[PDB]
Amino acid sequence: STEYKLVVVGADGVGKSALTIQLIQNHFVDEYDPTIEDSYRKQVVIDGETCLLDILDTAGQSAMRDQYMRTGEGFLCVFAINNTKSFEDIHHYREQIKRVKDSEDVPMVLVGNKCDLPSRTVDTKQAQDLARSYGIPFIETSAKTRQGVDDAFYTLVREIRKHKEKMSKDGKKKKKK
Ligand SMILES: Nc1nc2c(ncn2[C@@H]2O[C@H](COP(=O)(O)OP(=O)(O)O)[C@@H](O)[C@H]2O)c(=O)[nH]1
Ligand SMILES: c1ccc2[nH]cnc2c1
Ligand SMILES: [Mg+2]
Repeated sequence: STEYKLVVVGADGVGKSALTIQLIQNHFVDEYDPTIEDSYRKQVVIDGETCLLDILDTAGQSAMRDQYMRTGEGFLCVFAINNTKSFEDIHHYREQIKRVKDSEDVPMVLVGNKCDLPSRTVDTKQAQDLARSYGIPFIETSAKTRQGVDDAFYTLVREIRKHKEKMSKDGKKKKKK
């Protein structure tokens, strides 16, 4: 019943596509194609509610980017736990989102992907601390094993819901419930 526009963002090679394909098709693509942008739809029930997920799997870091950022209601901000630059990139994606959507309050979830790998270069604590600073959830995932995949996406839907209710009551000006 309720539709949610989700946008998966992050540096090339962090597993944005693999995560999305795991959610939709339930298999791991060890393959690759970092250039194209796919979108997928999925009907799921979350907390007893029927959700239509419309997910954009981005490719890159323009007059295409701005539109999809305006369209998106929530953002899955993905880095890979063995890719320091991709973790650092999160700051820049967040700033870009807040600017395009002209808001300090945008539903987001921080996702640390590839947690199946050894010798991570980005510690769980540093990612947890960042998420705490932003006031957003942090979820660790492996698109390879499928661990945390549903949780990441469902958590983002829950964040969007909380924002919806927060907006109606706002901080001041109007109030509601
Ligand atoms: N070990 C491991 N490899 C992954 C994971 N997610 C993606 N990959 C691999 O990382 C490479 C890039 O993944 P891809 O989905 O194309 O990244 P994208 O550019 O962010 O969309 C591919 O070879 C994937 O098979 C993961 O969770 N664990
Ligand atoms: C943003 C979010 C989801 C989308 N699905 C198709 N285009 C999109 C843009
Ligand atoms: Mg991709």
